[PDB]
Amino acid sequence: PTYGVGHQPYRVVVLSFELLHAPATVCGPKKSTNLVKNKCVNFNFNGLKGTGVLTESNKKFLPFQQFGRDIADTTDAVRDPQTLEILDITPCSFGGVSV
Amino acid sequence: QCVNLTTRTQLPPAYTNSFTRGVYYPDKVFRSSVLHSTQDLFLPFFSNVTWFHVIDNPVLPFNDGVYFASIEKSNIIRGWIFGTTLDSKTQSLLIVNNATNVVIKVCEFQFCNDPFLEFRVYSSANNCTFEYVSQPFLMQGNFKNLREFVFKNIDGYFKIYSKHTPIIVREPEDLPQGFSALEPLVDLPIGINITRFQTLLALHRSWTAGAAAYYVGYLQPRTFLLKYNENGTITDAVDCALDPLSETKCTLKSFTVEKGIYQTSNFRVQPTESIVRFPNITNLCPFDEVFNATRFAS
Amino acid sequence: EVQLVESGGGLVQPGRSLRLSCAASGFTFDDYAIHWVRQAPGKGLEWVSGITWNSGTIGYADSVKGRFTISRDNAKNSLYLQMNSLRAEDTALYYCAKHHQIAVAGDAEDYYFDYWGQGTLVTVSSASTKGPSVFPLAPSSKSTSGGTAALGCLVKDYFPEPVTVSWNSGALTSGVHTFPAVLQSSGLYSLSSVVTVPSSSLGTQTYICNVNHKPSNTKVDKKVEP
Amino acid sequence: ITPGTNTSNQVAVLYQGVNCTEVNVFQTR
Amino acid sequence: VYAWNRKRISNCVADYSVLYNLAPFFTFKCYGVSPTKLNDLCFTNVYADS
Ligand SMILES: *[C@@H]1O[C@H](CO)[C@@H](O)[C@H](O)[C@H]1NC(C)=O
Ligand SMILES: *[C@@H]1O[C@H](CO)[C@@H](O)[C@H](O)[C@H]1NC(C)=O
Ligand SMILES: *[C@@H]1O[C@H](CO)[C@@H](O)[C@H](O)[C@H]1NC(C)=O
Repeated sequence: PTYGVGHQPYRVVVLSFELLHAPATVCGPKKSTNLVKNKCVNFNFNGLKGTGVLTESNKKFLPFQQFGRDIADTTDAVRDPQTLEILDITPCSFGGVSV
Repeated sequence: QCVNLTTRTQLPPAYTNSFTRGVYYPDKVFRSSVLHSTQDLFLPFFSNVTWFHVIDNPVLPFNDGVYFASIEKSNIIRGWIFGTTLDSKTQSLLIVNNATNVVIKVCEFQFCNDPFLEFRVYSSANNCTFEYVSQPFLMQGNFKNLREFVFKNIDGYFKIYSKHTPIIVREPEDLPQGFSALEPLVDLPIGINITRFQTLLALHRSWTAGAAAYYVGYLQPRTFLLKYNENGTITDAVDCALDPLSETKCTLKSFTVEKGIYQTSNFRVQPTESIVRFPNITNLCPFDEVFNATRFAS
Repeated sequence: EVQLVESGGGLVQPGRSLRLSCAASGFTFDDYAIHWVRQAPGKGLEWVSGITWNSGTIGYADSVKGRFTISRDNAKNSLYLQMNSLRAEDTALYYCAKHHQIAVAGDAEDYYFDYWGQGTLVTVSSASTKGPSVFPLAPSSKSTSGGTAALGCLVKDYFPEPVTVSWNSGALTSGVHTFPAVLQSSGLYSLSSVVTVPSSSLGTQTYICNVNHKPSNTKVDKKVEP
Repeated sequence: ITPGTNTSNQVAVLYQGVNCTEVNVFQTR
Repeated sequence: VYAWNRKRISNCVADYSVLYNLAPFFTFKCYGVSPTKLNDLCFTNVYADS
């Protein structure tokens, strides 16, 4: 413990990043944005990146189920990943303008 | 070490007629009072499933998946063994279900010629690449215990299904009637390439084997018409491979089809030979005077 | 459960080198520290070196620095110890001891052994290895009680002592009094065993004394007859 | 041909363009 | 430096932000990647060589 700066113990560790045919392994810590439910805003519920109005309907899903779809080929209800809630994404306000 | 009790005369494989049972949720999507058609690896209805009575543990292949229906009054069947070679040469996988938890290890194990259940199933272990805790356990009197576990492997995922329901009637080792859905319990990012299957039976001799039976049923790609109720559960389904009434119900999705004639399929008699007809050989090339010549120069 | 089998060891000249191994089996060779500790015959033990769960040297003694180098191989699950410039004070039973704790990240350095092995006799001298001499001790016909007659072997003329005697295949754990060896003022030793040997009526052991000596590798399969 | 899933479950397959030799079996036009 | 450990990581969620919390005077030179875009790509197995 008297050597110069160029001879002190240096703990060196390198990291290797492989990419093979494997399932969805470690990728990013997380990403949250403090979800607020008051208006029509964008949402990202673990893959779904559509638009709509969060309403928190009174549906009764199953534990393994995470998404909800009626007969429209489009998601209309999602489960919050953090809190075990049952939401309902009704689409934003749209229509047609007549003069 | 490998052991073998006495009174083990003979038990040749048998076959049973599995009724409408073995439908699982193909996706994590909620559906209320609507029908849905999906193309996945399901179990055909009225198929021919093996009848291994647990009163012998052969190594059966794992082509696309198994059903593994079990009816017993104990906890003798509490493990499975997966792998392509079932030795220390390639990777392996086992799913042991302890009396208080479930463990899964992908160490490069080395199984003997007759695994049986402690950890006296493998001789030499190796490094694992994946492990999971499995806080709950996966696997009364007249009411026995019915359990079935569907196993698949699409790209790297296992996606184990399970459903336990007490059977109230007694039958000479036959699958019960009714309908039952397989709920997805755990998923595995393990990513192993398995091609064979092996079960794990407990002994508790201290012989007391009880009575059980595992029904291994291979899965085939079919198209089912599910019946999602208003609470997300499945009430019934259509195999779409039975009598043409089934295919009519598929192409006219309902369960109260009215009176009339409907076009459902299209027959097609399919080939049975690969005949190739070319003309005769003639005027062979002069390769008999260049490979069977007399003298060369240099 | 834990089987810390140790390989490598024998008679070597002072000033040479050898490689010791300890193949682990039963636990995971990625979360338990394994050390090396010698034990002179009837003169206590002595710690040599050790490695933590990862590849890390925890130090040496005050007499093995610069000559001994320990290495860990997590891929093959075996701990190795290199010995250079062996002297006369390096003759002891080098053991392969494990550690009880899992060696978590933030703790205090405190290593204590939990699983021990058998060790390999690493003798360092100028003598040479000698071949054993097994002899079929005659089970004399003195018959007073049931098992008063006894037969054994008369292994002698061997400098190293990694002696292991077998009877049929490495079995018959019944009463077998294997007497310790003794230096007969010439460096050699002498081994002998005594069995029950009940009334011989073609219903007894195969009369075989398998003696394995690593520095003098030779498979002796001579039988014993009255 | 199906009377409907309300009184019975029997059906009657009707192939089109087959002489009943390339598949009671009757031959209509 | 000749006998380096190689730790095999399994399925988890790696937070590449505590790496710059230790004592000062530490390098963070990457090769082919960047710390700002580190938590964007997906990797199967990461090996640490000490
Ligand atoms: C997620 O974290 C929130 C906040 O601590 C907690 O209330 C919630 O129960 C957690 N959910 C799960 C399933 O971990
Ligand atoms: C669905 O849940 C409701 C409310 O509990 C219940 O009245 C109804 O019978 C259930 N239907 C089924 C059996 O799916
Ligand atoms: C060469 O001659 C022999 C004997 O006639 C015959 O069997 C062989 O096929 C000939 N090879 C060639 C190159 O045609």
